[PDB]
Amino acid sequence: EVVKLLLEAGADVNAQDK
Amino acid sequence: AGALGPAWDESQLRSYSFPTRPIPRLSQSDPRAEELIENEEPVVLTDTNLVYPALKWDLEYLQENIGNGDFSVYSASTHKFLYYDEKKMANFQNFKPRSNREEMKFHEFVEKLQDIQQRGGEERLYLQQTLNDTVGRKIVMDFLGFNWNWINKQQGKRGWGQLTSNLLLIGMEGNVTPAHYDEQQNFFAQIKGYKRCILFPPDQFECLYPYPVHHPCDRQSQVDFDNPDYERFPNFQNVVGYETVVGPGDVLYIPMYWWHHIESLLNGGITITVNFWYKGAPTPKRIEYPLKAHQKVAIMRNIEKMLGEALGNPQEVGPLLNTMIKGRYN
Ligand SMILES: C[C@@H](CC(=O)O)C(=O)C(=O)O
Ligand SMILES: [Zn+2]
Repeated sequence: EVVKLLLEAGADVNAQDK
Repeated sequence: AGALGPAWDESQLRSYSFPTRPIPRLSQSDPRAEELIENEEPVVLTDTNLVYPALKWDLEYLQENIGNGDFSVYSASTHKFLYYDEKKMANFQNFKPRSNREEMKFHEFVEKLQDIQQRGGEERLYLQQTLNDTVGRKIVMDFLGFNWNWINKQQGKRGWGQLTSNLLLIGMEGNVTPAHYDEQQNFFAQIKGYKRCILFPPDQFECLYPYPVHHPCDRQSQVDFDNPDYERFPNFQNVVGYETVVGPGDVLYIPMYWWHHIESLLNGGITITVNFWYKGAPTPKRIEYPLKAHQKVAIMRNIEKMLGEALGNPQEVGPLLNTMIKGRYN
């Protein structure tokens, strides 16, 4: 559980959220 | 073609302190191109026809047809349009952004563009707006005419997630987006003008010194490429880039986590680009060691996120990390 928790990728990009 | 001369020349490129080697330019039918994408390495594809209907786009066509929605237009007194997350500015109130976002109609963008050209002003503009439902009829038809057959099969072959966004980018000659990495896969489709793209693989994290995760400039490099502070960022002296210049019709695969520095060529006129952002494939069932660089980047990000949460304040992340390592791991 912990190893996959740390490996989990986000999805942030250079586009401002509202 | 047609012996129209050199599309561009090296005089139009900015000067930097590091060496580079070229990104391959290949046909999408070339098996080496498929090899590079499958292995998440950058490649310029010359003949995808990905945005073929958009190659007729200029400011006139767009103003006439792109509708009357709001477009985010960034303004700066410098050529560097450093991205920052407005939502994280609370964590770093000593951070004064050098570019400002202004919503406006497309014709207002062209007009403001026009004024600056007339007055010889130094101000700079960079329109960066996600495409959405509000676009006019003819832009919808162009969008439908993109090569979805080709890019959909790429998305399926690579196990990627959904297309999240198409970012429309219209910039002035000389504009620069400083080095950063994105957490999504990107097909970077050049439409008008020429952009110089300098990429760095994920394993050069140590040389590019991103801001803290909770800083507004998360994922962007702290190094001023125009005047690198080698005492703060010594390993920037070891950085080596992959470089290319994309023009109308080219598509650059920018793999997820890869750093990229993008600049519109000096004296090249305006540039137009549309990118294709896809969520990456999920973390695999079985983990293979040693881990890849990008897996370590993901780990480092999550460590910073979790500590900011557990400590109840992002300002305490740094001090705790230093306490961990000083005289223990260094
Ligand atoms: C904002 C942009 C580059 C540019 O200024 O064209 C980028 O990083 C991207 O499309 O992911
Ligand atoms: Zn980017």
